[PDB]
Amino acid sequence: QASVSIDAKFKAHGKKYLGTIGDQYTLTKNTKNPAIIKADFGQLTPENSMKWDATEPNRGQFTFSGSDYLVNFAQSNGKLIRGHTLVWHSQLPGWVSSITDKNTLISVLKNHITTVMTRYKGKIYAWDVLNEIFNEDGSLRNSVFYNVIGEDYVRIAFETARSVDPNAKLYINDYNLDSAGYSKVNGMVSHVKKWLAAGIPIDGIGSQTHLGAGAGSAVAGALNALASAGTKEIAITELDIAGASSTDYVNVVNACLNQAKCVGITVWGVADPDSWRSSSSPLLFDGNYNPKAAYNAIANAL
Ligand SMILES: O[C@@H]1[C@@H](O)[C@H](O[C@@H]2CO[C@@H](O[C@@H]3CO[C@@H](O)[C@H](O)[C@H]3O)[C@H](O)[C@H]2O)OC[C@H]1O
Repeated sequence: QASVSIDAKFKAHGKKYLGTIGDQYTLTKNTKNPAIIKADFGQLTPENSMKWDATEPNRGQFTFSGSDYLVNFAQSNGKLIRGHTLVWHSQLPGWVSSITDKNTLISVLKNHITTVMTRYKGKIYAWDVLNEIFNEDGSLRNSVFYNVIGEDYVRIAFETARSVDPNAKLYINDYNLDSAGYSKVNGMVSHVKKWLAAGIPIDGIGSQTHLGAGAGSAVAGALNALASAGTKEIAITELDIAGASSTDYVNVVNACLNQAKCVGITVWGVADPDSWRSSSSPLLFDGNYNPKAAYNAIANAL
């Protein structure tokens, strides 16, 4: 645990949180990891336990052991929770992707959303209802949901989420929304504008922000461009930067800090060894679970 909590300093600027991720393994693999989460971060996103493959492995048969643990740990330690993720083409069981009947897929989609959200009703700050539904050019990704149901799946997912838990902020999450003018950014903005005008309950846009070295400075503009979609809020949901330079990290923190709609930042992991991009040392804590330079840089910028 770093003596200075970046979550605390971020919150002092009016932001809701500066969080990270977790699940049973990383929360128990050693003493430093859970200790860092409790001391320096104010929000948690389950790294894998709430995804479709881990929650409904067989049609109508749910497995909530992992998700229960993450939710319980967060709730037991005053950490906000971002549910992740309800509808996604990746980490999706074969039984779902093989469905070809529209009404059958809609029923399945609604039952999944309903069961997962009802189990944690009122405990979730934000749900990534839809994840990565756009192609790089801004068009809609041809996942089984898009192919079988069509564009109406967007409305169905959000409306169902809204009715099941009206207390949760409903998000559409995606990666590569990292610089203004990028095709995917333009596609995210125009579609959301349309969906909001049609009455679809989309509360926020989540920008994963998985960056390469030097890409930090373009994030501010990307967030400004996303703010034009018209959602109530936006958030950096899965931050990690190859090389973890202070310049990059401070640039990203300031990007959110200086944009009114940005409610928080979630770093995709605590320490480098546990990163899904470990070879690039993209996180705030090192192999010894000690604060890296970027962590201190972030603290001193706040
Ligand atoms: O068997 C499981 C592994 O296959 C799985 O690997 C994870 C893959 O997802 C990563 O989280 C995503 C990163 O990219 C984004 O676009 C998604 O929205 C995130 O959810 C995660 O970090 C990897 O660990 O997880 C481990 C096993 O459960």
